[PDB]
Amino acid sequence: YALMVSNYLNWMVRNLADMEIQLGAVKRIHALLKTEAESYEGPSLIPKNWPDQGKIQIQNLSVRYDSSLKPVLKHVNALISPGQKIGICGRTGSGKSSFSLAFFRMVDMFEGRIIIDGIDIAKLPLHTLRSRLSIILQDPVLFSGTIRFNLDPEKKCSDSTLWEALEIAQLKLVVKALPGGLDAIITEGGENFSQGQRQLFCLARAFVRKTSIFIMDEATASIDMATENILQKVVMTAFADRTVVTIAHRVHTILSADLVMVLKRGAILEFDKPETLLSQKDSVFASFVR
Amino acid sequence: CVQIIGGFFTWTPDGIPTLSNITIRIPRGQLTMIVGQVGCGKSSLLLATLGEMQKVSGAVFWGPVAYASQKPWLLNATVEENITFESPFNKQRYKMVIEACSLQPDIDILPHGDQTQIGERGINLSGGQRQRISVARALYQQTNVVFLDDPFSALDVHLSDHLMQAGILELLRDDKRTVVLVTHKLQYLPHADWIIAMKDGTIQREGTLKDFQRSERACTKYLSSAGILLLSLLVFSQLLKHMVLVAIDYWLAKWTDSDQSVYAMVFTLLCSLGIVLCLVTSVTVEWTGLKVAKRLHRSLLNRIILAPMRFFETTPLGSILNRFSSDCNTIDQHIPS
Ligand SMILES: Nc1ncnc2c1ncn2[C@@H]1O[C@H](COP(=O)(O)OP(=O)(O)O)[C@@H](O)[C@H]1O
Ligand SMILES: Nc1ncnc2c1ncn2[C@@H]1O[C@H](COP(=O)(O)OP(=O)(O)O)[C@@H](O)[C@H]1O
Ligand SMILES: [Mg+2]
Ligand SMILES: [Mg+2]
Repeated sequence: YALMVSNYLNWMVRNLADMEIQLGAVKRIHALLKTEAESYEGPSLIPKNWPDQGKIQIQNLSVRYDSSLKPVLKHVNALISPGQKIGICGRTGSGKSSFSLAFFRMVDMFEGRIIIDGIDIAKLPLHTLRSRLSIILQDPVLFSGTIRFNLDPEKKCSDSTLWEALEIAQLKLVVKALPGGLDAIITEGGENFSQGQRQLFCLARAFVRKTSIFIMDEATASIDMATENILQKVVMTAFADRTVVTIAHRVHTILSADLVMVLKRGAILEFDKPETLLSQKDSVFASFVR
Repeated sequence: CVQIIGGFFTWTPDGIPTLSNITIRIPRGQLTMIVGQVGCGKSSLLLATLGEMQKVSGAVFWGPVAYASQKPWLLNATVEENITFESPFNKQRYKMVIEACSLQPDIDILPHGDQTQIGERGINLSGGQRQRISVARALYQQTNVVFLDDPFSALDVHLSDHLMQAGILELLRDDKRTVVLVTHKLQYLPHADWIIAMKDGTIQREGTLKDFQRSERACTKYLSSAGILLLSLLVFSQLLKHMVLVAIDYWLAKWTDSDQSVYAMVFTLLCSLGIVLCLVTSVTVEWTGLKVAKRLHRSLLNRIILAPMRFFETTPLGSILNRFSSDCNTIDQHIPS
């Protein structure tokens, strides 16, 4: 036993050090587990189908990214009639992307009321709120796989549906020119598609989602103006019976809309008539910019 | 001047090409706007001109060239470092590049007025901030030719106007450098000297403007996930096996230096007891390891899924992923043995 333990002593010390290192590993896992405070979703309005009427209204809205930090929005008040195209404009840091993120309850320090057809989050969990709208971002992401997986991960669409969705999104010709049309292998980003094509694929997600409300945060970011004008005309003729709220740094797109609101340093202001909204400002914020 | 005669290249050792019969001359001290539809080899022309893609058949001539790509990137460093890029500092040069890029107010708004440690890929930065920082890097460096791959995507009208007026027309054109800028706006066309129209990988027309317009709390939950019944059986079986092992050797020692059949039966019984108990120990240990592995992974993924976006932006993602992979691999393959 002495000759045995004279070796198993060092062996045992080494094994104990190894266990200590691995247990510190487990400890960092357990420390990672319990952060991310619940922020979880938690049935009277669910049983009734989500209304097609796109009438919405935000009263006295503010927003703060981090708790106890500077406010991003301040005294936000706006209303939107059913089935009408809504335009928003503003400089950098004005709060347009913040407006969109707060429309989805992605910013956890908002104050005010967001009513959608006499319906708000007072009786609805977050899932039915994630299924009620559609959103296109300025930051186009595309995960690897096939074109069917990027266009519809639920795999609940017919091939003619996606072909029509691509022919409407001005993307059919560049899809037909690839091996395995709807089954070409996509890599994460890469050069299989330029920035504009990724934007178009996000637009195609929006097309196939078939919701009642649309959010469009700079679909003009990386698309040529010549193709962008006709693309916006086709996307307006396609989504006629649903509300669309756009934020584009292109002047003409803002011009084509009826109800346009300009975000200010912290606040907004709405205007409707194209001939009245351009001379009421004394031709400062919407005319000379055009 | 940057010269190209007979452009021809594709993105493989063999395949149908996208670069076909490109001829272009770029005299120094001159602005050149490349324009065209989406997917017309504009960035590809930029990269082939960059020598990063040597053409199959064609001649190209022009050095260390500054360049801001279409998808910007940041280094694990400070802002000043991302804009210097190994070059020595300069009192007026750095301040001019900053005050031309529409970047000083936002930089001063940051938590650290400067030298803020830019997170991995720039998560704690906004969309336009990273683009302005990449353009500042490519604009601060000393070189002849500068390629700008749509430096106006994530900017508004007013910031784009100020940046194009200050850096491109006043600061760049000062030293009479060469600028190749590829974008699509209205203000830039009347300012540049050459215009290059691309379509399906081919140059539609070519030349200057006038000729173009005249042309046609850690081990507790671990042991709980292991199971209060399984680890207990593990420890019990281990202790029992070792008691048997020491006892048989002590009995054999007291017998050897000497009811012989009695000892023979005792020895034969203990030699089977030992193997039974040890086999049980090993089986139990492996079972425990597997259970810990899978319960921990299932908990981890559904803890990450139920997280708010503030937590995802705040946390460095490299730490999350490396902790994930390294810890899970250690638990799966190093913890049992
Ligand atoms: N994820 C974030 N964390 C902290 N502050 C943010 C975040 N996103 C935006 N902000 C702040 O909000 C202000 C404007 O919001 P933003 O939505 O980015 O406007 P815009 O869309 O015009 O760029 C900026 O001053 C910015 O610092
Ligand atoms: N590495 C690559 N692999 C495959 N195809 C590529 C690669 N790089 C470019 N292409 C193709 O060539 C075209 C290059 O387009 P690009 O010049 O980047 O458009 P834009 O400049 O408007 O963003 C794209 O249509 C793309 O399909
Ligand atoms: Mg934004
Ligand atoms: Mg490009």
